[PDB]
Amino acid sequence: SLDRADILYNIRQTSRPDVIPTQRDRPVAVSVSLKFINILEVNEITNEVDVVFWQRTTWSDRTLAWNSSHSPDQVSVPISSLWVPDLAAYNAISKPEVLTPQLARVVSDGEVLYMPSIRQRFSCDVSGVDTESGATCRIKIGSWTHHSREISVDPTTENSDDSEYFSQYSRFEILDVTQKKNSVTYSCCPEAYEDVEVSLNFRKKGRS
Amino acid sequence: LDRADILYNIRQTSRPDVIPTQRDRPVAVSVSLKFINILEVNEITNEVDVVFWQRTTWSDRTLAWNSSHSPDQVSVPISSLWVPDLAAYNAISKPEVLTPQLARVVSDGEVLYMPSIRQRFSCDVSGVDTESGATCRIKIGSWTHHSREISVDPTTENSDDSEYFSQYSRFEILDVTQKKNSVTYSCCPEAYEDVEVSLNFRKKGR
Amino acid sequence: LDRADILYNIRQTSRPDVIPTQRDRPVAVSVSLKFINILEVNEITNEVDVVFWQRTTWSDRTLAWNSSHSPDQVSVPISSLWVPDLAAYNAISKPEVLTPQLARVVSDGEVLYMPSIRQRFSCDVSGVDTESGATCRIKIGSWTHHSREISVDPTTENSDDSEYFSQYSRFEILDVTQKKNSVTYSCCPEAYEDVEVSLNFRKKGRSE
Amino acid sequence: SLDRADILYNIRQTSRPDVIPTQRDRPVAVSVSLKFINILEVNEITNEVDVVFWQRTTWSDRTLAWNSSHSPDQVSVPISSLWVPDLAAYNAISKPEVLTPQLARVVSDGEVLYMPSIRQRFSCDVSGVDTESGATCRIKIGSWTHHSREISVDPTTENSDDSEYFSQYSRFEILDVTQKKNSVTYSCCPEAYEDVEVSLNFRKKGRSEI
Amino acid sequence: SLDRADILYNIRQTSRPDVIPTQRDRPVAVSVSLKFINILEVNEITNEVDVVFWQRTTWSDRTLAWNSSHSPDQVSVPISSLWVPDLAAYNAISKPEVLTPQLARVVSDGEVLYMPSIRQRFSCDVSGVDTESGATCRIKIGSWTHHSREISVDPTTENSDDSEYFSQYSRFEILDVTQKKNSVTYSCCPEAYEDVEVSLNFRKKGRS
Ligand SMILES: *[C@@H]1O[C@H](CO)[C@@H](O)[C@H](O)[C@H]1NC(C)=O
Ligand SMILES: *[C@@H]1O[C@H](CO)[C@@H](O)[C@H](O)[C@H]1NC(C)=O
Ligand SMILES: *[C@@H]1O[C@H](CO)[C@@H](O)[C@H](O)[C@H]1NC(C)=O
Ligand SMILES: CN/C(=N\[N+](=O)[O-])NC[C@@H]1CCOC1
Ligand SMILES: CN/C(=N\[N+](=O)[O-])NC[C@@H]1CCOC1
Ligand SMILES: CN/C(=N\[N+](=O)[O-])NC[C@@H]1CCOC1
Ligand SMILES: CN/C(=N\[N+](=O)[O-])NC[C@@H]1CCOC1
Ligand SMILES: CN/C(=N\[N+](=O)[O-])NC[C@@H]1CCOC1
Repeated sequence: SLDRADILYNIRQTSRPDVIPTQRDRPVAVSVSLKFINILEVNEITNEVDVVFWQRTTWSDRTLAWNSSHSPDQVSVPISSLWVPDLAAYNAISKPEVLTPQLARVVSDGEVLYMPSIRQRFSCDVSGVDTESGATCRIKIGSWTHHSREISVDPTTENSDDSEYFSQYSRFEILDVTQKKNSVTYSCCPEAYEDVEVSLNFRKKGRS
Repeated sequence: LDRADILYNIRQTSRPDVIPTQRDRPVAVSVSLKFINILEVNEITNEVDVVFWQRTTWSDRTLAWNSSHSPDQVSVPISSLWVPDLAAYNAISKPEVLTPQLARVVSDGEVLYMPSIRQRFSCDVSGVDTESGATCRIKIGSWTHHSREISVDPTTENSDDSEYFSQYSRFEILDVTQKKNSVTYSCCPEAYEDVEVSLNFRKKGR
Repeated sequence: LDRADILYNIRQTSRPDVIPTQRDRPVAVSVSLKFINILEVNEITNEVDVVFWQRTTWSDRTLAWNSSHSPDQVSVPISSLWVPDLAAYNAISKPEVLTPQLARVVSDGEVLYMPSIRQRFSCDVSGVDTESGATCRIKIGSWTHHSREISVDPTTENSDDSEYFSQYSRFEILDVTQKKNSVTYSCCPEAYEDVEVSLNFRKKGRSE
Repeated sequence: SLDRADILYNIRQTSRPDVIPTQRDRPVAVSVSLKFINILEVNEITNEVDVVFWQRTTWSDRTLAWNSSHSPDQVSVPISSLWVPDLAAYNAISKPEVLTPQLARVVSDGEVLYMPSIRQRFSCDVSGVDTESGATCRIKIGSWTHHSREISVDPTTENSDDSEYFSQYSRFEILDVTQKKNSVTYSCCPEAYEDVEVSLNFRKKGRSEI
Repeated sequence: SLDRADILYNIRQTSRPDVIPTQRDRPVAVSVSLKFINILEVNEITNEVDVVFWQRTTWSDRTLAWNSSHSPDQVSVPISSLWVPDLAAYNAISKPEVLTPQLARVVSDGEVLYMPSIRQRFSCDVSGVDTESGATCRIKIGSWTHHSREISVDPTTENSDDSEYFSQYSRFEILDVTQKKNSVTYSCCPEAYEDVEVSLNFRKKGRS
């Protein structure tokens, strides 16, 4: 009968926080999905928005796996004990303020789930925020230092309901969210960095 | 035993990253907010900036010692202890802990952590300037531990969350009610227990 | 013996996380604020932003060394020492410590810690612009140690008040009075000793 | 049979973050190049600008080298494991806010690439920002403590589009960027500190009108 | 023969960051000199200024010394590896924001040079800032915990241009800077703390 302590100790002994856990020469498949919680500050003049979102991050490290028939199937682990993908929002203009305890969930099969609530300010299109059509703010998120052969990022294919966890008390409302995959290259070099482009279509609530 | 020995033993047997479940039962965390001040309120953005003592209580029996011929209680830095990963679900700033980050550990293994916190929330501020006042609901629960691992309960002390509130604030508290809740997410089957603190307050005067 | 030996010995025998109670008696902490500046005052919100030296004095006999043929006093980083967990009960910001975080330790084990602090409080600012001025009450005591473990006493040596106060502030100090108190909470039986500092101040250069 | 694990372990064992990796007694050649991403806040009165830029930093540390015949030729490494040039913007008036994960890329030969996205406020000439000619804000960046014999700084010859990665959503636009080398000495002492002077010619966007 | 690595290793082994490096029982001679780079914000009413300056700090630690006939005569060292004087600006109302890499320069003889660029806000006389004569803002800087017998502070009097490194783009200009030695004592106690008093004579540009 394994206990939570044994599970953590095993993770510590095999997990290498600064070493990407590539199997063979294949990329690590990171799933990335934003659930928007609040839109706090919007500036149509500067084209800047301040947003709060849960950044659901999923990937696999099979070296962490254990046998969970007669033991817990999942444990909470501080991210300092784990390798974590070096995700960056490419159009952010502030560092991400992580609001929640920095713990990830590891499952007996080796799936890791890290989902911090983040508050961050972005440069994006705020034109039309006070119209019926609303504004569309595009947020690009991907690895900062790992190219397509080392990390691939994919939008999760979950749920669908956009305003599901969104504050009813915000001054804004969400019309639609669409998450699509992209791939930026830099003229310096031949490698491609995969990203997810989250399109946030929102507008001021108005009237009453 | 000397207080040094007690602390050394706590260090050596405490596991800050390991939830101290007895058997297969959840850890019973008691959570109670005592509001001290309301600093900033915005009826338009529905945001409040509040200061509150977050009284947090739970058991870790591995910490226990024999306190017949020794002190029954010590102050311990939380970095030496497992601490529940509580989050305010509708907070829009990180909690600014104002006070020394020490908890109190009793010889039986009861822990009491009560930081003074300043934090900004998204909640209903409509009616803050009326007789009825506004009702701001703050939900607080574990971020990563579900109902089988952590349960949160509003302390059986159902006394005044007032009585500690600044007389010098521009606002007044009408009522505070602390209730248990249990949220689930459509992705998954697990439930996260929370306490929902309903703060009914209003601006002082006309 | 030299300053290096003194520090090494302090490290070996000092226990920063162990309150140095002699017998079962409380540690007698002396607490005294010298106000240096009043920066910002708000009659509407009842908030003040102040800078003050928080003179803190206590005894830790475990620190003691000889000092016939060695220095009688050293500057020691507070991380090497037990330090009382003082908190201002009506503060609304964390104390911003402006000065190097060193205490002074004497060979007998007397400790003097005196950081310059900038901190914001919730207190009575009514009447700040009158002849009588406002009286802002600041309560400071241990956060986790009750009356049997820590006692706090005002050292009121003496009543000079404006002695170190900035001549360049827009406010002036009329009087400071430091008195002892003892708060209890209805949940629980323990009493927490505090010092209540009454700051009587007013805007300079009034009409009457 | 760990591979990237072995690489990192070996870097830890032989890397000295506090030791400048001079080959012989020659200076370390640090290449420094800004790509401007955003201009956030501009004040013609105070002569202050708030800018976001990628600071492409390149140098050689042969102590990091490994043999990559039967292993990966490149890894991402946290900068705390590496010596990193002590670059400062001389006319900055805020600390650099690093926005991106603090990882550098190390190649098996010991070439290092560190490229943080930085947000920082500067004191520079903002006069004329609202004219056709725009303002020219000069940002000076060099080692803080290493003189010309220990660190040399060279502007890369990217020589490309200036507005290439610049936000279309900024209120400002870039007219031209020119990166040139300089070399300042102080009256106290005989040593010279090499820097790069980045001249940002920008202006408020026109009209939107018709 | 010996290399930068050896030099640093030796510094680590023999340096004691928390131990003042007094030779015999004589004070450590700290030289302190401000070069003003910018004046960012001034408030005539509150008597507050926000300034940026290089704080050139010089002292001797002979325990650090090495050979250097067949090796480098100087190295850059992180200050966390060194003892550093606990200097404080006595009339500061913000903590010093250090803008530059926190490295000092150590010479083979044991001379240390630490020169951080600092941005800090002070309480000083801003009266007359908008006149031809300008204001004179006095900044006092000295040890916080080490008295005259342990640390002495002396102005480097390098007879130079004051506005040499000062921003041409500031709204203010410097008329004169004068650095003189002083010595504060407190009524509680007999010990004297040596300081340097930096007198910044400056004024708003233009408007005439
Ligand atoms: C510890 O406590 C138990 C429980 O009452 C008691 O029986 C035992 O004698 C104690 N042991 C000592 C003296 O440490
Ligand atoms: C300390 O100093 C006293 C001074 O007289 C001396 O008697 C003693 O032997 C010294 N050594 C100890 C025990 O600290
Ligand atoms: C430094 O080392 C060299 C070794 O070649 C020696 O000749 C020299 O005298 C040394 N310096 C001193 C003064 O010890
Ligand atoms: C709060 N939301 C949640 N799932 N969801 O929204 O789909 N799971 C809890 C996460 C488990 C690990 O970090 C938090
Ligand atoms: C964003 N630009 C990029 N390359 N470039 O511009 O030439 N690479 C990402 C960097 C690779 C190493 O650190 C981050
Ligand atoms: C100051 N308040 C106090 N009790 N109370 O408020 O009910 N006790 C100290 C707290 C309990 C242990 O951590 C801090
Ligand atoms: C800026 N001034 C400078 N020299 N000077 O002023 O004479 N050197 C850089 C310093 C070298 C040691 O720490 C920083
Ligand atoms: C500045 N004021 C002072 N005494 N006083 O004001 O009564 N002592 C310096 C202290 C020595 C230990 O920490 C600072």
